[PDB]
Amino acid sequence: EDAELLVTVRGGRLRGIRLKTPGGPVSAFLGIPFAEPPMGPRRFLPPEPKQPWSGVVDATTFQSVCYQYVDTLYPGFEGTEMWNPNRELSEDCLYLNVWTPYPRPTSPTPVLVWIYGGGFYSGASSLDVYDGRFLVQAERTVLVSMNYRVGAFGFLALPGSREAPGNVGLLDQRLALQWVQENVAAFGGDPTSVTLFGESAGAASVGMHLLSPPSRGLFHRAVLQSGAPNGPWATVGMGEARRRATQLAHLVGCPPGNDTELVACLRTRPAQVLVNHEWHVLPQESVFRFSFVPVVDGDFLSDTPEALINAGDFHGLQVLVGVVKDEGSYFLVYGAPGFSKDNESLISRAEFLAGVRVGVPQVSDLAAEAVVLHYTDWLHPEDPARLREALSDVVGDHNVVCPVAQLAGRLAAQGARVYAYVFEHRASTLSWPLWMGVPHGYEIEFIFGIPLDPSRNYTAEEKIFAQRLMRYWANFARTGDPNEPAPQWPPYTAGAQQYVSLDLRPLEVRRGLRAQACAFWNRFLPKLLSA
Amino acid sequence: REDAELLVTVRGGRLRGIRLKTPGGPVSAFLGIPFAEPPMGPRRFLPPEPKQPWSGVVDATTFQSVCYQYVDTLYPGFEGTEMWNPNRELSEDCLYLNVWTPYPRPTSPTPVLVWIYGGGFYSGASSLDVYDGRFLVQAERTVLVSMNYRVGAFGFLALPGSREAPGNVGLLDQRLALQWVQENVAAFGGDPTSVTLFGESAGAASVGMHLLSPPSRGLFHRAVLQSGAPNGPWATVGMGEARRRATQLAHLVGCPGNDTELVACLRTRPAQVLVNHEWHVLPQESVFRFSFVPVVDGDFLSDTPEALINAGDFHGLQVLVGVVKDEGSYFLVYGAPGFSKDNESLISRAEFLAGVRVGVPQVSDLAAEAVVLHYTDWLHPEDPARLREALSDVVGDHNVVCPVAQLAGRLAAQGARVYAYVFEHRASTLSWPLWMGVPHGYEIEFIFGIPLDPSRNYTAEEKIFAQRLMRYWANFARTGDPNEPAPQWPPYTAGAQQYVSLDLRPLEVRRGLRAQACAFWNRFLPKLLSA
Ligand SMILES: *[C@@H]1O[C@H](CO[C@@H]2O[C@@H](C)[C@@H](O)[C@@H](O)[C@@H]2O)[C@@H](O[C@@H]2O[C@H](CO)[C@@H](O)[C@H](O)[C@H]2NC(C)=O)[C@H](O)[C@H]1NC(C)=O
Repeated sequence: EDAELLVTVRGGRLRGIRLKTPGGPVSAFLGIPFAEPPMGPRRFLPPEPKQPWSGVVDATTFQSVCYQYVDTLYPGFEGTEMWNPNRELSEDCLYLNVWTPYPRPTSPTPVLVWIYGGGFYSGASSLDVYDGRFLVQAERTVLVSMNYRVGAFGFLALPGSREAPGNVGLLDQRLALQWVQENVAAFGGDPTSVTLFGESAGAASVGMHLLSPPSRGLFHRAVLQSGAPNGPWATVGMGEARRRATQLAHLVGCPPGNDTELVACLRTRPAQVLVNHEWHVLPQESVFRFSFVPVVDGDFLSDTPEALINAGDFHGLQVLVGVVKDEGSYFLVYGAPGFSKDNESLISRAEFLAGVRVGVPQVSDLAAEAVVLHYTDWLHPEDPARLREALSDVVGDHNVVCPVAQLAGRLAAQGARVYAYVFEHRASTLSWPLWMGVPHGYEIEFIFGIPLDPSRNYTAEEKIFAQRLMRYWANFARTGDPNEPAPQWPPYTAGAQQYVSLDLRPLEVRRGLRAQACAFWNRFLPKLLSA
Repeated sequence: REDAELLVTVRGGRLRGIRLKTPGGPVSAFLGIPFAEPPMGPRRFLPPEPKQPWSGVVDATTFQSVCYQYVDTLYPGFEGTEMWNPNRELSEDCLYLNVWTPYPRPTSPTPVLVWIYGGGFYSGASSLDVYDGRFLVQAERTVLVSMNYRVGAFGFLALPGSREAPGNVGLLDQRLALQWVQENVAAFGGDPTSVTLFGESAGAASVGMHLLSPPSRGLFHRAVLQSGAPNGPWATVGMGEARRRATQLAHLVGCPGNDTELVACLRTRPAQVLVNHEWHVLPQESVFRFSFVPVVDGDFLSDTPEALINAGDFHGLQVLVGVVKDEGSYFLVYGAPGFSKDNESLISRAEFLAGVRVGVPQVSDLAAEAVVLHYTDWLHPEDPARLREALSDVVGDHNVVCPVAQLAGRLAAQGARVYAYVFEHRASTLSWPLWMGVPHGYEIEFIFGIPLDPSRNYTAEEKIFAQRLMRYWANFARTGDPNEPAPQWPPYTAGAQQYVSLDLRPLEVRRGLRAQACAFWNRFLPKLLSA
């Protein structure tokens, strides 16, 4: 019997599994229950702590994926399937996973906590590309990842109601963070050194924990990859959340008014029925918009993330933030006219103008005209390749780059130490077409050291690159500074705006996260919308 | 006795001119030909009356008086400003024109160039040394005409709808002079079926207004617009604002209700008293705005120049347009905070933001914020040299470059053959400081061949350059094409947007009259001002 794989946590005993890596073994504890199953009458409600159990929980395999929409845009295509659920769907999904070195550390080891993305409508801690074994072996951290409710189950909100308060998927994350505080030392992890990191909606979640005081005491640093809580997609107002929740009820045959009866009827529906109507509550056809996201109702978030990012004192915070080179390209094939992964997507000017309304939904004609002004090359107004690149820039700037740049500049100007990057390496194995460049999400496999898997086809240079990135991230987790005793990564400041490029070449320091474009999204466009 | 070449009979009667010496040979000049009854006393503010015939011989042997006008005192005794100030006595008795012709007079009908001076509709005179027609006539063997027209209140005070002060009478002075050319120029050897108007700044705006006014349009065949356009935001005024300014002027000088009585009171005021109060009627502190300018009242202009340009059919028309390299710089020392000819004018960010409101007067705060967004380099938001250059661009783009580009693009798209230039040579004799670059107005001396004056010190290279520009201009007047019957000058079109640089080097073809900036001024900002 291997005592290294036996752990007692507060709720009882666990049995883990020893895994192989090219660098040697790691200990894994997969599918640890951290909440009571949010089933039946507990659907839409805040999570409750898992009650203690007798016997030994088998923690040798991933647990179920929280109920979510499954992408069918390109069936069987690797570029989309790698994000789809790779376990059975269930509402009984509140489990988390712990990877540690083997044998288990006997000195407090720094902890990384991963929060997956997926637009708050999808995602799972069990995805191959989030496999924690390489990071834990190479950099000797403890890695934790949790499942949290997505879609209606995590973020349907009738604000003011007790039956569907909203943001319970964020409380799922919070409960997992409290679980880490109480139990991670039993695995050799150090609860006084917890670094959150996440990508896209996971990065937005990280930012929301930064801005919510009950979460702030549960971790010490933050990494936001390709996402930010002030993204135009990351939160919804109370009025629009109520309208969406009420339209969902109508689409699945539930009354009307009274929130108690509405939620009671929703609780009688099979989970898949709610999933099947999720996208139809959005106000218009769009890309980069999701139906059920965090709601600003004064509780988890006392104000908009934007407002909270402006009012906060962030002295004592270190954050690592960044984007990929081509944030918008992946999102365009989900509704922008004329786009497809299977051709060059050389759109016409008419398609470009239509795409602006799809990629910047729910703004006035005047605001759309302002976008067209800034993103048109008026010496080549109709060039298809430039139009393709421009609309990719519109979607990536508006949704990712400029929200990240605003967060970075405000935090730095208000006392945080900020490191910024742009990830510029296109994986040799990438299945998406060349015109998409370095698409959203394709730095994750390098951060997690997936190239080290000998059963994959990465190059020798890409494995060295992966090791470099794992070292940056773990250096930051350990000290708040990614650098080592080699060209240096300088902090990002509101004035100098310095960031580094991450690719196969040594670090290159550059200035400005799309400064001209982001001045339009962050400084001028808000004035236009309110006047 | 008499030189037959210097005696000419026109409708009013007989004239006697002078034989002018030029470096290349003799020229005949008829200076100070009366073309209207003097607009004195009861005739102030009224449309021009045609000159009544006379017996005997009128000596047209020297320039007549400058129309009463403000005299610039910003830099007393400074060549760069004094060269534009009156060089003859001021008088309301000023409606005279000038004819230069080859000596001896042409045997066969000769193309006519008609010059309209600028000066913002508040100043200017056909007698300025820089408008000396003798070198053009001798070098290129055309007939050159220039006229004086009323400026300031005497030319453009308007109480719209009134009989006493209808407005635009300064434009009718120009028109009457063009009718005089049609009826009389053949007696000097000129060809009334080949008349090319050219003008600079307000003179270019005037040329464009004649293009857009049917009664003027039949009086000429081509047009040259140098650094000005009738759709400039300074070049016309609405009926209500013209009335407000005229009423304000009257109130400031003691007058008085019935437009008849108020104009009667204004007529009793000494001319200098009106001039002394002219700048006080502007609604705010500004640069590049002038109190009394053409009014859009449905008569001379049946609609705004913009609407007429957009609705016009311009087949059969050839036009030559252009700008100098630094249109804005000269205007900034007349009120932009921090600007001076006598220092480097390296302004702060605060002075830049203040300067935007001075250079873009009477727009909403949102409009001003849009200007700030477009002209700020957000990687160098506070760099003095960049801010100085940016404000120059603001004032130049808004008032000159973008109105000219809109005119050129719309005329080219609607059937006209357009040629475009940017003038990029800074004269070796220029007295303005180096930071002003190639300022507004400083192509004129080269177009008129002033470097060929023996008493001036231009370089030999500048004389060759002057000769080449005279050749372009006269080629265009003769044929509608500046090219020689050799780098070629391609027509300007709305798509390719080709223009040539004019400097000491051979012609260089470029694309875009500040296309990215002018898309903001010409396409987006009007939408913002509406909504
Ligand atoms: C550059 O000069 C401007 C203009 O000031 C005038 O010209 C100067 C060269 C100098 O001779 C001054 O005495 C003149 O008044 C300066 O802007 C002016 O600054 C003064 C005093 O600070 C102020 O009273 C005026 O209102 C300012 N005028 C304007 C148009 O803003 C400017 O400070 C000089 N820049 C420097 C010093 O580099």
